[PDB]
Amino acid sequence: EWYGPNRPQFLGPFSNPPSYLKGEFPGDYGWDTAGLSADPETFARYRELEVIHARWAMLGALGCVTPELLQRNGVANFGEAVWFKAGAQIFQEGGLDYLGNPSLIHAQSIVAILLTQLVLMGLIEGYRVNGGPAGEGLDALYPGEAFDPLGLADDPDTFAELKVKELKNGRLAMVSMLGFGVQGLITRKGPIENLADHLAAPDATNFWVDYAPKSAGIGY
Amino acid sequence: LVDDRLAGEGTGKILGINDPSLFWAITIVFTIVWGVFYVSTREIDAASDRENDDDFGLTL
Amino acid sequence: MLTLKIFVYTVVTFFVSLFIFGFLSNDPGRNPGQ
Amino acid sequence: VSRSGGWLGSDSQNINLDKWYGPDRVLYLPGGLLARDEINPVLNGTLPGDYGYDPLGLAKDAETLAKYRANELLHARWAMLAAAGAIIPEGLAANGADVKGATWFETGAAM
Amino acid sequence: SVWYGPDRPKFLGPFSDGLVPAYLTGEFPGDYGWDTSGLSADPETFKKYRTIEVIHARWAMLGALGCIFPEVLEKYSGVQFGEAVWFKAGAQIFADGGLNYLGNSGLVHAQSIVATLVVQVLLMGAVEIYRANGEGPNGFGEGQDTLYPGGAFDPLGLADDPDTLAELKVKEIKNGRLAMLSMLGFFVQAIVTGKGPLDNLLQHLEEPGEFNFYALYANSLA
Amino acid sequence: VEFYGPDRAKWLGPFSEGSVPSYLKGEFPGDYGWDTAGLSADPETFARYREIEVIHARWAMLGALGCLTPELLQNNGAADFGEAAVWFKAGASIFNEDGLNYLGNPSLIHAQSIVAVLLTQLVIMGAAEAYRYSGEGPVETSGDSLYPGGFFDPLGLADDPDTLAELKVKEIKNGRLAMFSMFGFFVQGLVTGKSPLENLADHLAEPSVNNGFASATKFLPLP
Amino acid sequence: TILGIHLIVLGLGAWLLVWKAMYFGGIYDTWAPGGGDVRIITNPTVSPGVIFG
Ligand code: CHL
Ligand code: CLA
Ligand SMILES: CCCCCCCCCCCCCCCCCC(=O)OC[C@H](CO[C@@H]1O[C@H](CO)[C@H](O)[C@H](O)[C@H]1O)OC(=O)CCCCCCCCCCCCCCCCC
Ligand SMILES: CC1=C[C@H](O)CC(C)(C)[C@H]1/C=C/C(C)=C/C=C/C(C)=C/C=C/C=C(C)/C=C/C=C(C)/C=C/C1=C(C)C[C@H](O)CC1(C)C
Ligand SMILES: CC/C=C/C/C=C\C/C=C\CCCCCCCC(=O)O
Repeated sequence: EWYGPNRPQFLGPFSNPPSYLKGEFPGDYGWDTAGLSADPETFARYRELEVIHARWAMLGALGCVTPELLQRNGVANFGEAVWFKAGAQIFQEGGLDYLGNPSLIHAQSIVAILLTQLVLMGLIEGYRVNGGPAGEGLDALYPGEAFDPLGLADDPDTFAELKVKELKNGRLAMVSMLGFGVQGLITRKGPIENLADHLAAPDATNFWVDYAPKSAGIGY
Repeated sequence: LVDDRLAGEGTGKILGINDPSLFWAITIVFTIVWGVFYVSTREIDAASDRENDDDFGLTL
Repeated sequence: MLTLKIFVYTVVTFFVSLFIFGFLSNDPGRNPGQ
Repeated sequence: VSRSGGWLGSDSQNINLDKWYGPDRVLYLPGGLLARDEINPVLNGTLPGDYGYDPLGLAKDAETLAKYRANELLHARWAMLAAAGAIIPEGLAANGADVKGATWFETGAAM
Repeated sequence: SVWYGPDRPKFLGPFSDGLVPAYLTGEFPGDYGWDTSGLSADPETFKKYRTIEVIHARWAMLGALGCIFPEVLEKYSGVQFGEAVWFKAGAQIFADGGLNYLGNSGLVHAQSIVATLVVQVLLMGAVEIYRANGEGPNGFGEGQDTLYPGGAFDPLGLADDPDTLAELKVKEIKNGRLAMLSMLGFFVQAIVTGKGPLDNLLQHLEEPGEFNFYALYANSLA
Repeated sequence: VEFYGPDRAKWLGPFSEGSVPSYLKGEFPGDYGWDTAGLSADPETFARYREIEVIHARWAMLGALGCLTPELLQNNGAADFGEAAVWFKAGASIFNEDGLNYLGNPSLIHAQSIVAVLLTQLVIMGAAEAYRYSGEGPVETSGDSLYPGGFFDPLGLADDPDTLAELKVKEIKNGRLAMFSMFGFFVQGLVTGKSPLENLADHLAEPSVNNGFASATKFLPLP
Repeated sequence: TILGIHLIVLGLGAWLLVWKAMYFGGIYDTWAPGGGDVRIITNPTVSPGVIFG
């Protein structure tokens, strides 16, 4: 499974994969209904984009869910725990302190953060797309070596299984992040607060009843 | 007051500009002369029978 | 009085720009040396 | 394919080993103040960090040099660890953290 | 030359060797090797995208100059427009005096929005039909390049040398890309700040450390 | 006027000769030779785009008719809907105290719960669209997936090839107009915040005053 | 290259002068309220209009 002509498809028993989706890459459920990947070059570029987006989305989902959970449980105190309000802490009087204590980061400037991020991220992305200290001729998407310290993907079959698992987790993370963004836009509250409100009264607290009738002619 | 005057001496203006018309005059004339020079600076260099490489110029 | 100031500014900037862009136009190469 | 590369784009490594090894390595005195003939013959630019500095002539032969190199390496590594662990907790506690016995010469009496 | 061939500058500096595609060989102006999304693999789509990009560049250059000109002419001159801000200058057609060019009640004095729209539709449709078809009225402009016509569109003859033409193509495309980015900036600044492009610049120059996006508007955007 | 071959009507009239792409040879219905962005230079992408366009066209016909019908019925007195006559106010109807009563009679549908409606719609249309994507179902159909015929052609007006091609052209040309009109419906509802027929009546009251430019200053940014 | 190196050195010297008036006790200010005295400069004028004036 997961490869070849006998892998699960994106619709179930109603299977009709295109001609260019032979089942050679991870997460190939045969879903191209727009022909966007008919060109092999565009297919490769889209594959790289999807994998990078998946990894970034996993990191972002974890980073958007962790501090709010910590603050709601009472374990730690932050200037702003909500994910879409965490950037405005740099404008507060006390600056930005990691986990609340003033002896961890104590960042005070936004220009310095911007310039340092520009330099560092530009250098590391140039390393990623060209090769640098960690390698010169490794793979574009799965380099390994220094980025696989404890060898977990060495058997070719285990490597493919882990590729599939990573892609599926990243896709779930992307959907969750889009949900985070739209949920914050509509409700103006954090994901954990929305989950708690829904779990309190599932019938009363939802999207349809709460906001849908006020989605035309009335405010939210 | 009895009469009128510019009343700008001993003030400390940038280049003595109290009206935008002076700035416009300066900029327009400078740009015209610069453009005339910029069109011809390629022909002027070629009169030395040499290319403007890193070794160009009067050197000793 | 403002018209006189504008006219004088125009004349002065014209002559100074002529001076600058003439001395920038490969002046060291205009000598009889071989 | 390689396991190492430059930090500043393509063709950026440019490793110059002829500055720390061999007869042209940098010494502990500039060329004007000391000729290369005054260097102890045992120090021939083979071990790393060989600046040719041995005023007391304590390197009689190769065995003594190797033993002293082993001692120096052990002491150096312990020194890095000690310096880091003696400077960092005190700064952490002085900046607002809750650390007991932050100063290195007083942490023993804490417990 | 410097801007053509395999030795041309690239968009990532020294890190750009491993990102340049095999079809961006350095044959057209503005080639920096940026096709990470692979949207120009097909040569036909590449050609259409090049035409779209050049047309957008020219339109954006004109738009940037025309968006910044009447606001500069109001604060630093004696001209009195009905409205100098670019995103508020369309409402002048509904004013009592109509739309007066340069603030003069006898220069254009346009009063009806429907007539202006009809005339614009006629003229722009005619010229864009001529451009798209590649041949104007009575066979005018036949055999000329559809993107770089020349001839009647080059009265001064500044592009009569192929090398000068290539250099000027590079200059035009770079200025156009800069103008496109500046117009995106104009749009977003108009949405967020609500003031003219020149007011933002002058307010920033009043105190650069105090009047920025981060110091004023960043915290109110979430 | 011909609609197939090199002499067909095109998207710029007599001036389309220099703008028709090479790959648009006039082989499919609704071919006016309009491809300026080169989005259909790949045959597979072209076929998928054609399928998407046809499905969008049919959905647009249904949407336009269903948006126009209940408002006309309410205005002519054939039914009572209250504030649900307007096309973008059916979610008010589902959350009504009496529920979604079809045609105003509380004995036709009388839907109360929104979750049930969503679940049944999801199940039914999942089955339908999965069957459509698979290309083979429990019904009698031709080889074509876009134009199945057979079970979906009871009256049988798609027998003669010439009439079938002409009907394909008619379908695509009505669908494109329906799509344009539905886009107009969306934009008008967002801007004016009124009914399409109310907008038509207001425009007819004063065509030189009540037009789209009378609300051009609505979304003006403020300092 | 040599010119750039010495420019960097001179800029470091100017910044060294700046640090004295801010953190290392300040500099004598003859316009200080209540007579001249060694003040500390906390809000320097970095306005482009003031510097260009
Ligand atoms: C001879 C003149 C002639 C002209 C000028 C056109 C022109 C056009 N035809 Mg064609 N046709 C012509 C003859 C014929 N057509 C057709 C058959 C068709 C069909 C079947 C179709 C077209 C379509 C179109 C449009 C395609 C391009 C477009 O949408 O972007 C050009 C437009 C723009 C870039 C801007 C428009 C200018 C306007 C003044 C803008 C005003 C801006 C706002 C006031 C401000 C906006 C506010 C801000 C916030 C956004 C275009 C309007 C297609 C279509 O798009 O229909 C809707 C279509 O499907 N034509 C036939 C029958 C054989 C013709 C016979 O001679
Ligand atoms: C002003 C700039 C200057 C420059 C560009 C040079 C340049 C040179 N020196 Mg000279 N030199 C200078 C001043 C300078 N020197 C001074 C002030 C002294 C007196 C100590 C010397 C004494 C000297 C010796 C003894 C030798 C050279 C030699 C050389 C060469 C470098 C090799 C080397 O090992 O030197 C390194 C020399 C050092 C003094 C050690 C480094 C000390 C660090 C850099 C000082 C940190 C201080 C800081 C930068 C300055 C702050 C004060 C400032 C504001 C004034 C090179 C040609 C060598 C040569 O000729 O070989 C044949 C050599 O033998 N120089
Ligand atoms: C700085 C770039 C230099 C480029 C190369 C120049 C080459 C030489 C060109 C010719 C120069 C001489 C003729 C200049 C005539 C025009 C100027 C004039 O008359 O202004 C006369 C005007 C007077 O402006 C008056 O202002 C009043 C209010 O203040 C009123 O408004 C009056 O009406 C108005 O006339 O002054 C200026 O424009 C100010 C000029 C300031 C110049 C600052 C230069 C900074 C950079 C250089 C620093 C070193 C300068 C030398 C210092 C040591 C000298 C020993
Ligand atoms: C398949 C197919 C096929 C056919 O053919 C066609 C079609 C249909 C089109 C297709 C589809 C597609 C899709 C579905 C897509 C999607 C996407 C997404 C959703 C993404 C996201 C994505 C997402 C993402 C990345 C995300 C990210 C995130 C992040 C970084 C974050 C960050 C952060 C954090 C930590 C925290 C803080 O406090 C804040 C911040 C700073 C903010
Ligand atoms: C208020 C909106 C008004 C819009 C104007 C209405 C209709 C214009 C119709 C067609 C535009 C034709 C433009 C000229 C094309 C032919 C040019 C030629 O060859 O002469």
